[PDB]
Amino acid sequence: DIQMTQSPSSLSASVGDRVTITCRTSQDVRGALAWYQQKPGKAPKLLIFDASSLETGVPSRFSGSGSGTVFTLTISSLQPEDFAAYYCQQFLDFPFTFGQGTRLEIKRTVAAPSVFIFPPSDEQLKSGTASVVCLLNNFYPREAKVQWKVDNALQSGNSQESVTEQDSKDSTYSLSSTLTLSKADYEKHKVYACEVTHQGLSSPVTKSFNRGE
Amino acid sequence: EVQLVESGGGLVRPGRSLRLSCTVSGFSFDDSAMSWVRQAPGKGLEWISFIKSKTYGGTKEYAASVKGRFTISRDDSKNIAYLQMNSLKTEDTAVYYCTRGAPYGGNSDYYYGLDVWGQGTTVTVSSASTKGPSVFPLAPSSKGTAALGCLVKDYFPEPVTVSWNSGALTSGVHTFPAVLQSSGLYSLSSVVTVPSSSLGTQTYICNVNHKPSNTKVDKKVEPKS
Amino acid sequence: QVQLVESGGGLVQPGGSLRLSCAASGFTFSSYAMNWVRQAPGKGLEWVSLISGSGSSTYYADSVKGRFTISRDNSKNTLYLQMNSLRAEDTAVYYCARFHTHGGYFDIWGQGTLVTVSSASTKGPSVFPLAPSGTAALGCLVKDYFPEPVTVSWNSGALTSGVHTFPAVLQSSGLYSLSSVVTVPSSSLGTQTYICNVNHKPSNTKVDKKVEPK
Amino acid sequence: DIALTQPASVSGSPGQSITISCTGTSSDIGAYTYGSWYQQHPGKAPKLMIYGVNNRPSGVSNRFSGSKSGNTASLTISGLQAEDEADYYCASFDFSVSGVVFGGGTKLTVLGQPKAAPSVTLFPPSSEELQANKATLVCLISDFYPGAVTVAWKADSSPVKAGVETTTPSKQSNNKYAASSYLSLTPEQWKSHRSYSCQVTHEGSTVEKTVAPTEC
Repeated sequence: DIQMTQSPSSLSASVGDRVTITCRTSQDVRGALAWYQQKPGKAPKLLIFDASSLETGVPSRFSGSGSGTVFTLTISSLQPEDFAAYYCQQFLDFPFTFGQGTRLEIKRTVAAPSVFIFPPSDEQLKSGTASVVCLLNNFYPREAKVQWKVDNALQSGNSQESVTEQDSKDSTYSLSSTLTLSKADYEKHKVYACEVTHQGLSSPVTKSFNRGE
Repeated sequence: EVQLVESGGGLVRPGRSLRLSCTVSGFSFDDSAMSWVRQAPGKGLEWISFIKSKTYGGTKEYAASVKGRFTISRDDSKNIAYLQMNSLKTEDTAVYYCTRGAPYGGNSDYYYGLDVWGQGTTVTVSSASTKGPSVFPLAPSSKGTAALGCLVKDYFPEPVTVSWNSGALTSGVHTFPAVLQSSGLYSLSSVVTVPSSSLGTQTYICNVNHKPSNTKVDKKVEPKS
Repeated sequence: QVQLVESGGGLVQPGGSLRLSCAASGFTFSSYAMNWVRQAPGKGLEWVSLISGSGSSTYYADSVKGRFTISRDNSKNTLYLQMNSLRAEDTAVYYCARFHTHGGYFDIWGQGTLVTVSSASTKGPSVFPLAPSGTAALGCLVKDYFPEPVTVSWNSGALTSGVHTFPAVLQSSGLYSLSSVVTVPSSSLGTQTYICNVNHKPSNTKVDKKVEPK
Repeated sequence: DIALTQPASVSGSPGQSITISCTGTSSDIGAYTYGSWYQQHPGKAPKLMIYGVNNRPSGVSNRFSGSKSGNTASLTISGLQAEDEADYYCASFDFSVSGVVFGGGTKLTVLGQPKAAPSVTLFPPSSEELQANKATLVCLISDFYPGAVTVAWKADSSPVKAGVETTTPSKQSNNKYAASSYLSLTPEQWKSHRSYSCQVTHEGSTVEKTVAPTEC
């Protein structure tokens, strides 16, 4: 079996930068790697069919290089249509495993997130499950820590996170944190708080709601 | 020209069986090797199975993750390929892609990649039946740009359509990705940014359309007293 | 390490056979294709023959298409090229080459064997000592050698430094000439072991000559 | 059909990258071609430099890069050293006809070398050769660069041309050129003149090594 390591997981670039992605294989594959490109929702296509050769339906701006362990994909002038997910696949012997996956995302000015706390709905109050909603609007970069605090005590293991794709207008990301509590759990709290930790924020932004206000 | 369309898929239950078909047009089936690739929703690409041509031994092989539960076969004179799954696990919900392996020269046993990819068909394994979305309002109580939101809980299967102002408000509308709750249903969040003066001027109307259950939920978002 | 060795060569009267055998170790001989590459003396490389892994897929070049036959023996783990009707033009170094699984490139090359065709007969080297007349040079001269190559080992092979092997000389008469020089200390001349060995493979002449100060 | 063409010779410098282009020609070339670049030191087995367009083999220096532009392929060597003195060949493998065709090769000559005067060794006719009745006067030229040094044999202080054979310059392993000159003389001729000399012209200079018929 051939283990495949993809570096780096996330690439930030603007138009015109030269981006290099490295696939590292423990075994010596020697010219049996293929680089695939996947737009976020569509089918993938084969970009580099050898470790270095080009297919017909591929622009000349994609270059490949490789030696045994280390294979590199190089984009010289990053046109905006190349922002996608890039995967590597080995072909020396079965199984033809796929790499972890590298993402390319627009680099924009570091914008701090706006944190909004939506308290449990009155309609869902009698439903049985109380939902607390934490909305992060206009965030950059992707990394962001959302923590739930009940009665000033941190909580974990009951949180769901949803991350939107890169905005096609502002080039920002939005984050949704959902905390699901039972009716008893919802009643048993006094104050519910969302703590946002991010690069843009000077300090951990605390959005609090009184459980009964 | 070179076209692969996969058919089958849909919702199935864990432990049962299902059978995906792949139809090809443009290139000869007999000497072209085929492969099956799987994408977990949100995870990376995973390689499932490989079938070789009839003239290269006709061997069938799989990744170790699905060996012993998956069988891939190819039918000549019909130009189609079968994939069979037995004892499906909860984890195996994914988009399945049918690919053609490209031999190094015109012909050879050794391949360099998978050139042509079908659109892929979706396979969801679950236990819940069709449950129409429950729409709950998240009203803007802040106080600027305020957030009005709809939370759709317990929907299945994906996806649902969220419209702001009956489709009017397409600016500032963020539709969060579907999240799989442990209860088996789906959860979606729709958020809209409105001016503070506009918060109390117009009426926030959210339309939730769920095709699987035929649910049209009209939620009137108002400030919470 | 993975090794390719070539055996079978020398002087062939035009029309001979000279079955060459390349023996290979370190890689599964069954699964890889094998090629033969011929280099004329002073000219470039060119391709002669290709054998696939399973056999029965034989591809020759244009110049030879009804003369050279190629057989791989996985049981004996080697591969043989047989020539028939070998013209005067096909005198060259023959290189054994391996094709990788993902074919196209010659992964490993053999050392090379020399195939010469000429009506001239093999003439054993005549070895004469050019005696040394702080460090001084003295050596051996081999005259009338045909064809190449001749191994000139000074000091029974122990000597490794200070030995310059002059390039072969193409004499006008049709024979060859070669020279080997050794740099030994001027004070060490009266005590050094200065004995040369000349091995001429084409005629199988293994001569041990002794050079002494004059 | 397929055929290759390579430049006659390329020259660079000991600190600069140079490119060598293999140009491929074919008629209606819809075929699959796999390209490789091979290195050949003088009188040694060729070694695989590049396969595909930019694949380097293990154990091979990362200074060699390759590119494919349309049909023409290119080898780029950066950080050129004196160790890269060799000939480079391009090989195209055609899967359909299943044949590999080589090119004419390029001589990668560097200029970063100094002009060194040759060392000339003259050897008197051997005693065994003297008994043999034919005298072979040996002249060896070692450690010269650039390699074009003419040899003149002088007998009795006058030029002699009969029986003189000169071997072409050969690249020694130590990054130098060497050559051999052999003068064939009759045994009576060897004991005819007072002294014969070798005059070597390497680059402008003239080195004279004398040996007389008074070897005794």
